[PDB]
Formats: sequence, C-alpha cells, structure tokens
Amino acid sequence: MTPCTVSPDFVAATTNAGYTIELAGGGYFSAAGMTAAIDSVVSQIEKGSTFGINLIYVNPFMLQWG
Amino acid sequence: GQKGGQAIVVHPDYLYGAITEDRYNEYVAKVSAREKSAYKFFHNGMIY
Amino acid sequence: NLKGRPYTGWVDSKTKEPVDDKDVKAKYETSILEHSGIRLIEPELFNG
Amino acid sequence: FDLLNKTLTFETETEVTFKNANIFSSVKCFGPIKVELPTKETVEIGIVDYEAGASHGNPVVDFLKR
Amino acid sequence: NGNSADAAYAQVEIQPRANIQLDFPELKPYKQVKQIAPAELEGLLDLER
Amino acid sequence: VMLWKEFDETIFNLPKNKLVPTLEAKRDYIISRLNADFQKPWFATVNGQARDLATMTYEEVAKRLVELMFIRSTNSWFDVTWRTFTGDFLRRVEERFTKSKTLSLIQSYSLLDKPDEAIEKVFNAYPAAREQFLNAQDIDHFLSMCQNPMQKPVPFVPVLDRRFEIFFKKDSLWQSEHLEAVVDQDVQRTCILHGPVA
Ligand code: NA
Repeated sequence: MTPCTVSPDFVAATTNAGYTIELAGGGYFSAAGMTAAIDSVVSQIEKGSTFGINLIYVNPFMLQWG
Repeated sequence: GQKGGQAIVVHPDYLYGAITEDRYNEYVAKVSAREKSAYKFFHNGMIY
Repeated sequence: NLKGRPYTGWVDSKTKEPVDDKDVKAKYETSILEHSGIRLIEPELFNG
Repeated sequence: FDLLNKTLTFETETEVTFKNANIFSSVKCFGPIKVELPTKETVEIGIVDYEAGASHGNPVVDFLKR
Repeated sequence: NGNSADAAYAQVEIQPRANIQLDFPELKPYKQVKQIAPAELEGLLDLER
Repeated sequence: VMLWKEFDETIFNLPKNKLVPTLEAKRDYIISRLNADFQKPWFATVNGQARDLATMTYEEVAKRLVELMFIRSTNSWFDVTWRTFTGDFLRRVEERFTKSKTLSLIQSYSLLDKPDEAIEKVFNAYPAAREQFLNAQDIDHFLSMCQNPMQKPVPFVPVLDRRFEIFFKKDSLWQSEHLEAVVDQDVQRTCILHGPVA
C-alpha cells in the first residue's frame, strides 16, 4: 500500500510482529532511494526474517529500475 | 503658411498645491495601483 | 523547449540562439546605432 | 647549486595509509633528485621529502606529471 | 584538499536582467509638495478647467 | 476528495476544446474551493485575497513560497527541493533588480533555513521588488520551475490552464502521513485511501 507500507519502519514492525508484508514500490523513484529503504528494513528485522516488494505494472519507469 | 505656435508646460507638482491632503493621498494610492497594473500589461504585451 | 532543454527569455530572431540581457549590448548595440537616428536613406524602408 | 640549463631526474617512492575509500590518512613521497652530467650519467644532488596527514592526493607526482 | 575545499569558497555572481519601467512621475509626500505652490492656491482653481 | 469528485464530474470529463473556457468561467469559484477545501491551495492568494502570479509582487511570491513549503512546527523545509525552488526564485529577484553584476546575498541555500531573514536580506537590498508585480518573463520562469521533474511536485496550483488536472491530482498520497505540512494540518483537505467494507 503506497502511503502506508512505503515506510521501512512499519514494514520492519509488521515483519518483526511475525507477519508477511509488502514494501510499496509506489513511494520510490530511483534504485538508490529504495536500496536505502530496504537497507533500513534489513537493519531493523531479526536475522533470518524476510519481507516482499510490491511494484505497479502500470508504472513502466518503476519497473525499469525496480 | 505662417503657422506660429507656443505651448507652456508647468511642472505637475504645482497641481497638488490646489487639493487637500486627504484627496492627494487617495490619488497617490490609486495611481500606485494603476502603475503596478500598467507594468503587468506592458511586459506581457511586449514579449508576446 | 530550445533543443529539448526548457528556456525562458530573449533569443536572436535569425539564429534562435538564446541571448542573456547582459550580452544584448555587446551583440547588437553597434547595429542598433548604425540603423537608428539620422542616417543614409535605406531604400527597403521607403518602397525601394 | 646552479640548476640553470640542467636536466633533473626524480626517482620517487610514495607510501600512503587510508582513512576511507577516498581520503588518505597519511602520504609520504621521497627519493633522490639527480642532475644529468655531460656523460649522460645521472648523479644525486638532493632529495624529494614530502610528508602529510589527511590528503586527497600526492602533490609531488601531480607537479612532476604536469 | 580536493575540489570541495575551493568550491565552498568561489563566490556566486549575479548578472543583471533588464527591468524596463514606465517612469510614472514620483509623488512626494503632501507636506513637501504643498511647499512648492503658494498656500493660497488651495481651492482657488476650477480643476475641470 | 468531494471537490476532486465534483471536478471529475464537471471539468476533467469536458472535451479538451471546452476545458479552458469552463476554467475561465468558474475561475473565481475554482480558486475559492482550492483555498477552502483542497490539499493544494491556489498559490496566488495573499492574506486570504485571490490574485494571479501576474498581480503579486516579488516579495508576496517569496513569502507565499515560505508560507506553503517551510514547516514552522518542525522549523525546516518540508523537502530540500522546495528550498532550492525559493532559493532559485530569490536569485531571480537579485538578477532582475540589480543594475550591474554583484555577488548574491544567498551564497548558499543554507541561509533559507531561517527563511524570514533571508527574504528581509534580499528585499532590503532590492526594495523596488516589494512594490512591483512579477515581470511577465519571471511569471513564465516561475511556472517553468513548477514543471521541474528533479523536484518534489509543488504543493499548490500556480495557474488554471489545459494541464489543471495534472496540477490538481499529481503527488497527492503523502499528505495523509504529513498533515504537519498541509494548509491547516486539516485532514479534510487530503486523500486517504480506504475500502468501504473493511
Ligand atoms: Na536591472
């Protein structure tokens, strides 16, 4: 969800609560921008935890860097 | 064809001597507004 | 756009190259003075 | 020493330590300065001796290159 | 020192753009403009004429 | 969102040839509703009075940029690109009102981090700019800076024209999470996405 699960904090919180969440590509505009947010999520979750990424098919610029 | 002519032009600040402070100040406000609008018109009319 | 980049301001009417106000004097003043005021009659201005 | 119309050679080693990927923590650049004789033999007439802390570069090699 | 050290040094120059003016006349404050004309002129002229 | 809905049913559905005429006809109403009800107000409104870019002074514009882009509550520019914008705008003021080449009073857009003082510095040096509407060329430059794609979409509508729908709808998801940077920190202006059944 764009406004909601763009936040690396909320992705980590939900992942640490022990539930699968999608990090929203909607809120990112460069590879570097999302790489920084992913790095933040990784730093906040337990070793061996995981999350997913949601990309919008209708947004070809997001797809091409994503 | 013997066309002689003279005009005398007097400095405009001699006019404001004739009116009250209140009236002058109202005029000054009104001109100041008109002038800002004229500058707006002129620059638009020039470049386009 | 002026060659894919966006541009706002003066442009040479012939070349359509951009021109800064600071360069107008160096680029055009000599010609402005050559072709203004009292000067040799230019036939293109009076129907040949 | 009269340097005029002489040919100097600069035989130089440069030792460096690192602060990070870009900035050097220290820079050392030393070695003999030699004059060419009529015989083409080069002979020591002095020494390069540069020492520095945090640098972005070696200003001795930069100078000799140009 | 790097191209950083001498880039946060080199000043920023501003070149002028033309700002063509209509040059409406300056209106002085009343106190000052009333000294120009005689005191008697106030309310003496038909200003429609 | 209810304004957004009205504009869907009223303006954005009209054929392109009827768009601009309806915008001109409802101009005062549209500005009124943007200002009252939407997360992107009409930019050119000074002390709650509707204007256009063309009828605002250089000072009124600089102050309006700070009013909408600089968050008092957090004492910071909501986005650095909004600071770059009003920085570039002040440099234009210097360019227009200087009579000859000098050094900028804004050597670094850092100075804008106390914006009130930056403005006073520039307009104290170029006080003519307090009293003159935007030169027509600087209107086009302002509207061009608003199209800059390397910057966060400007948080206002600067003009009613063919591209009104993009100005209105562009970048409208973030406000629900950053009310601190919305006109009255007013939820009622913003897009919150939510299912009617959940
Ligand atoms: Na000027």
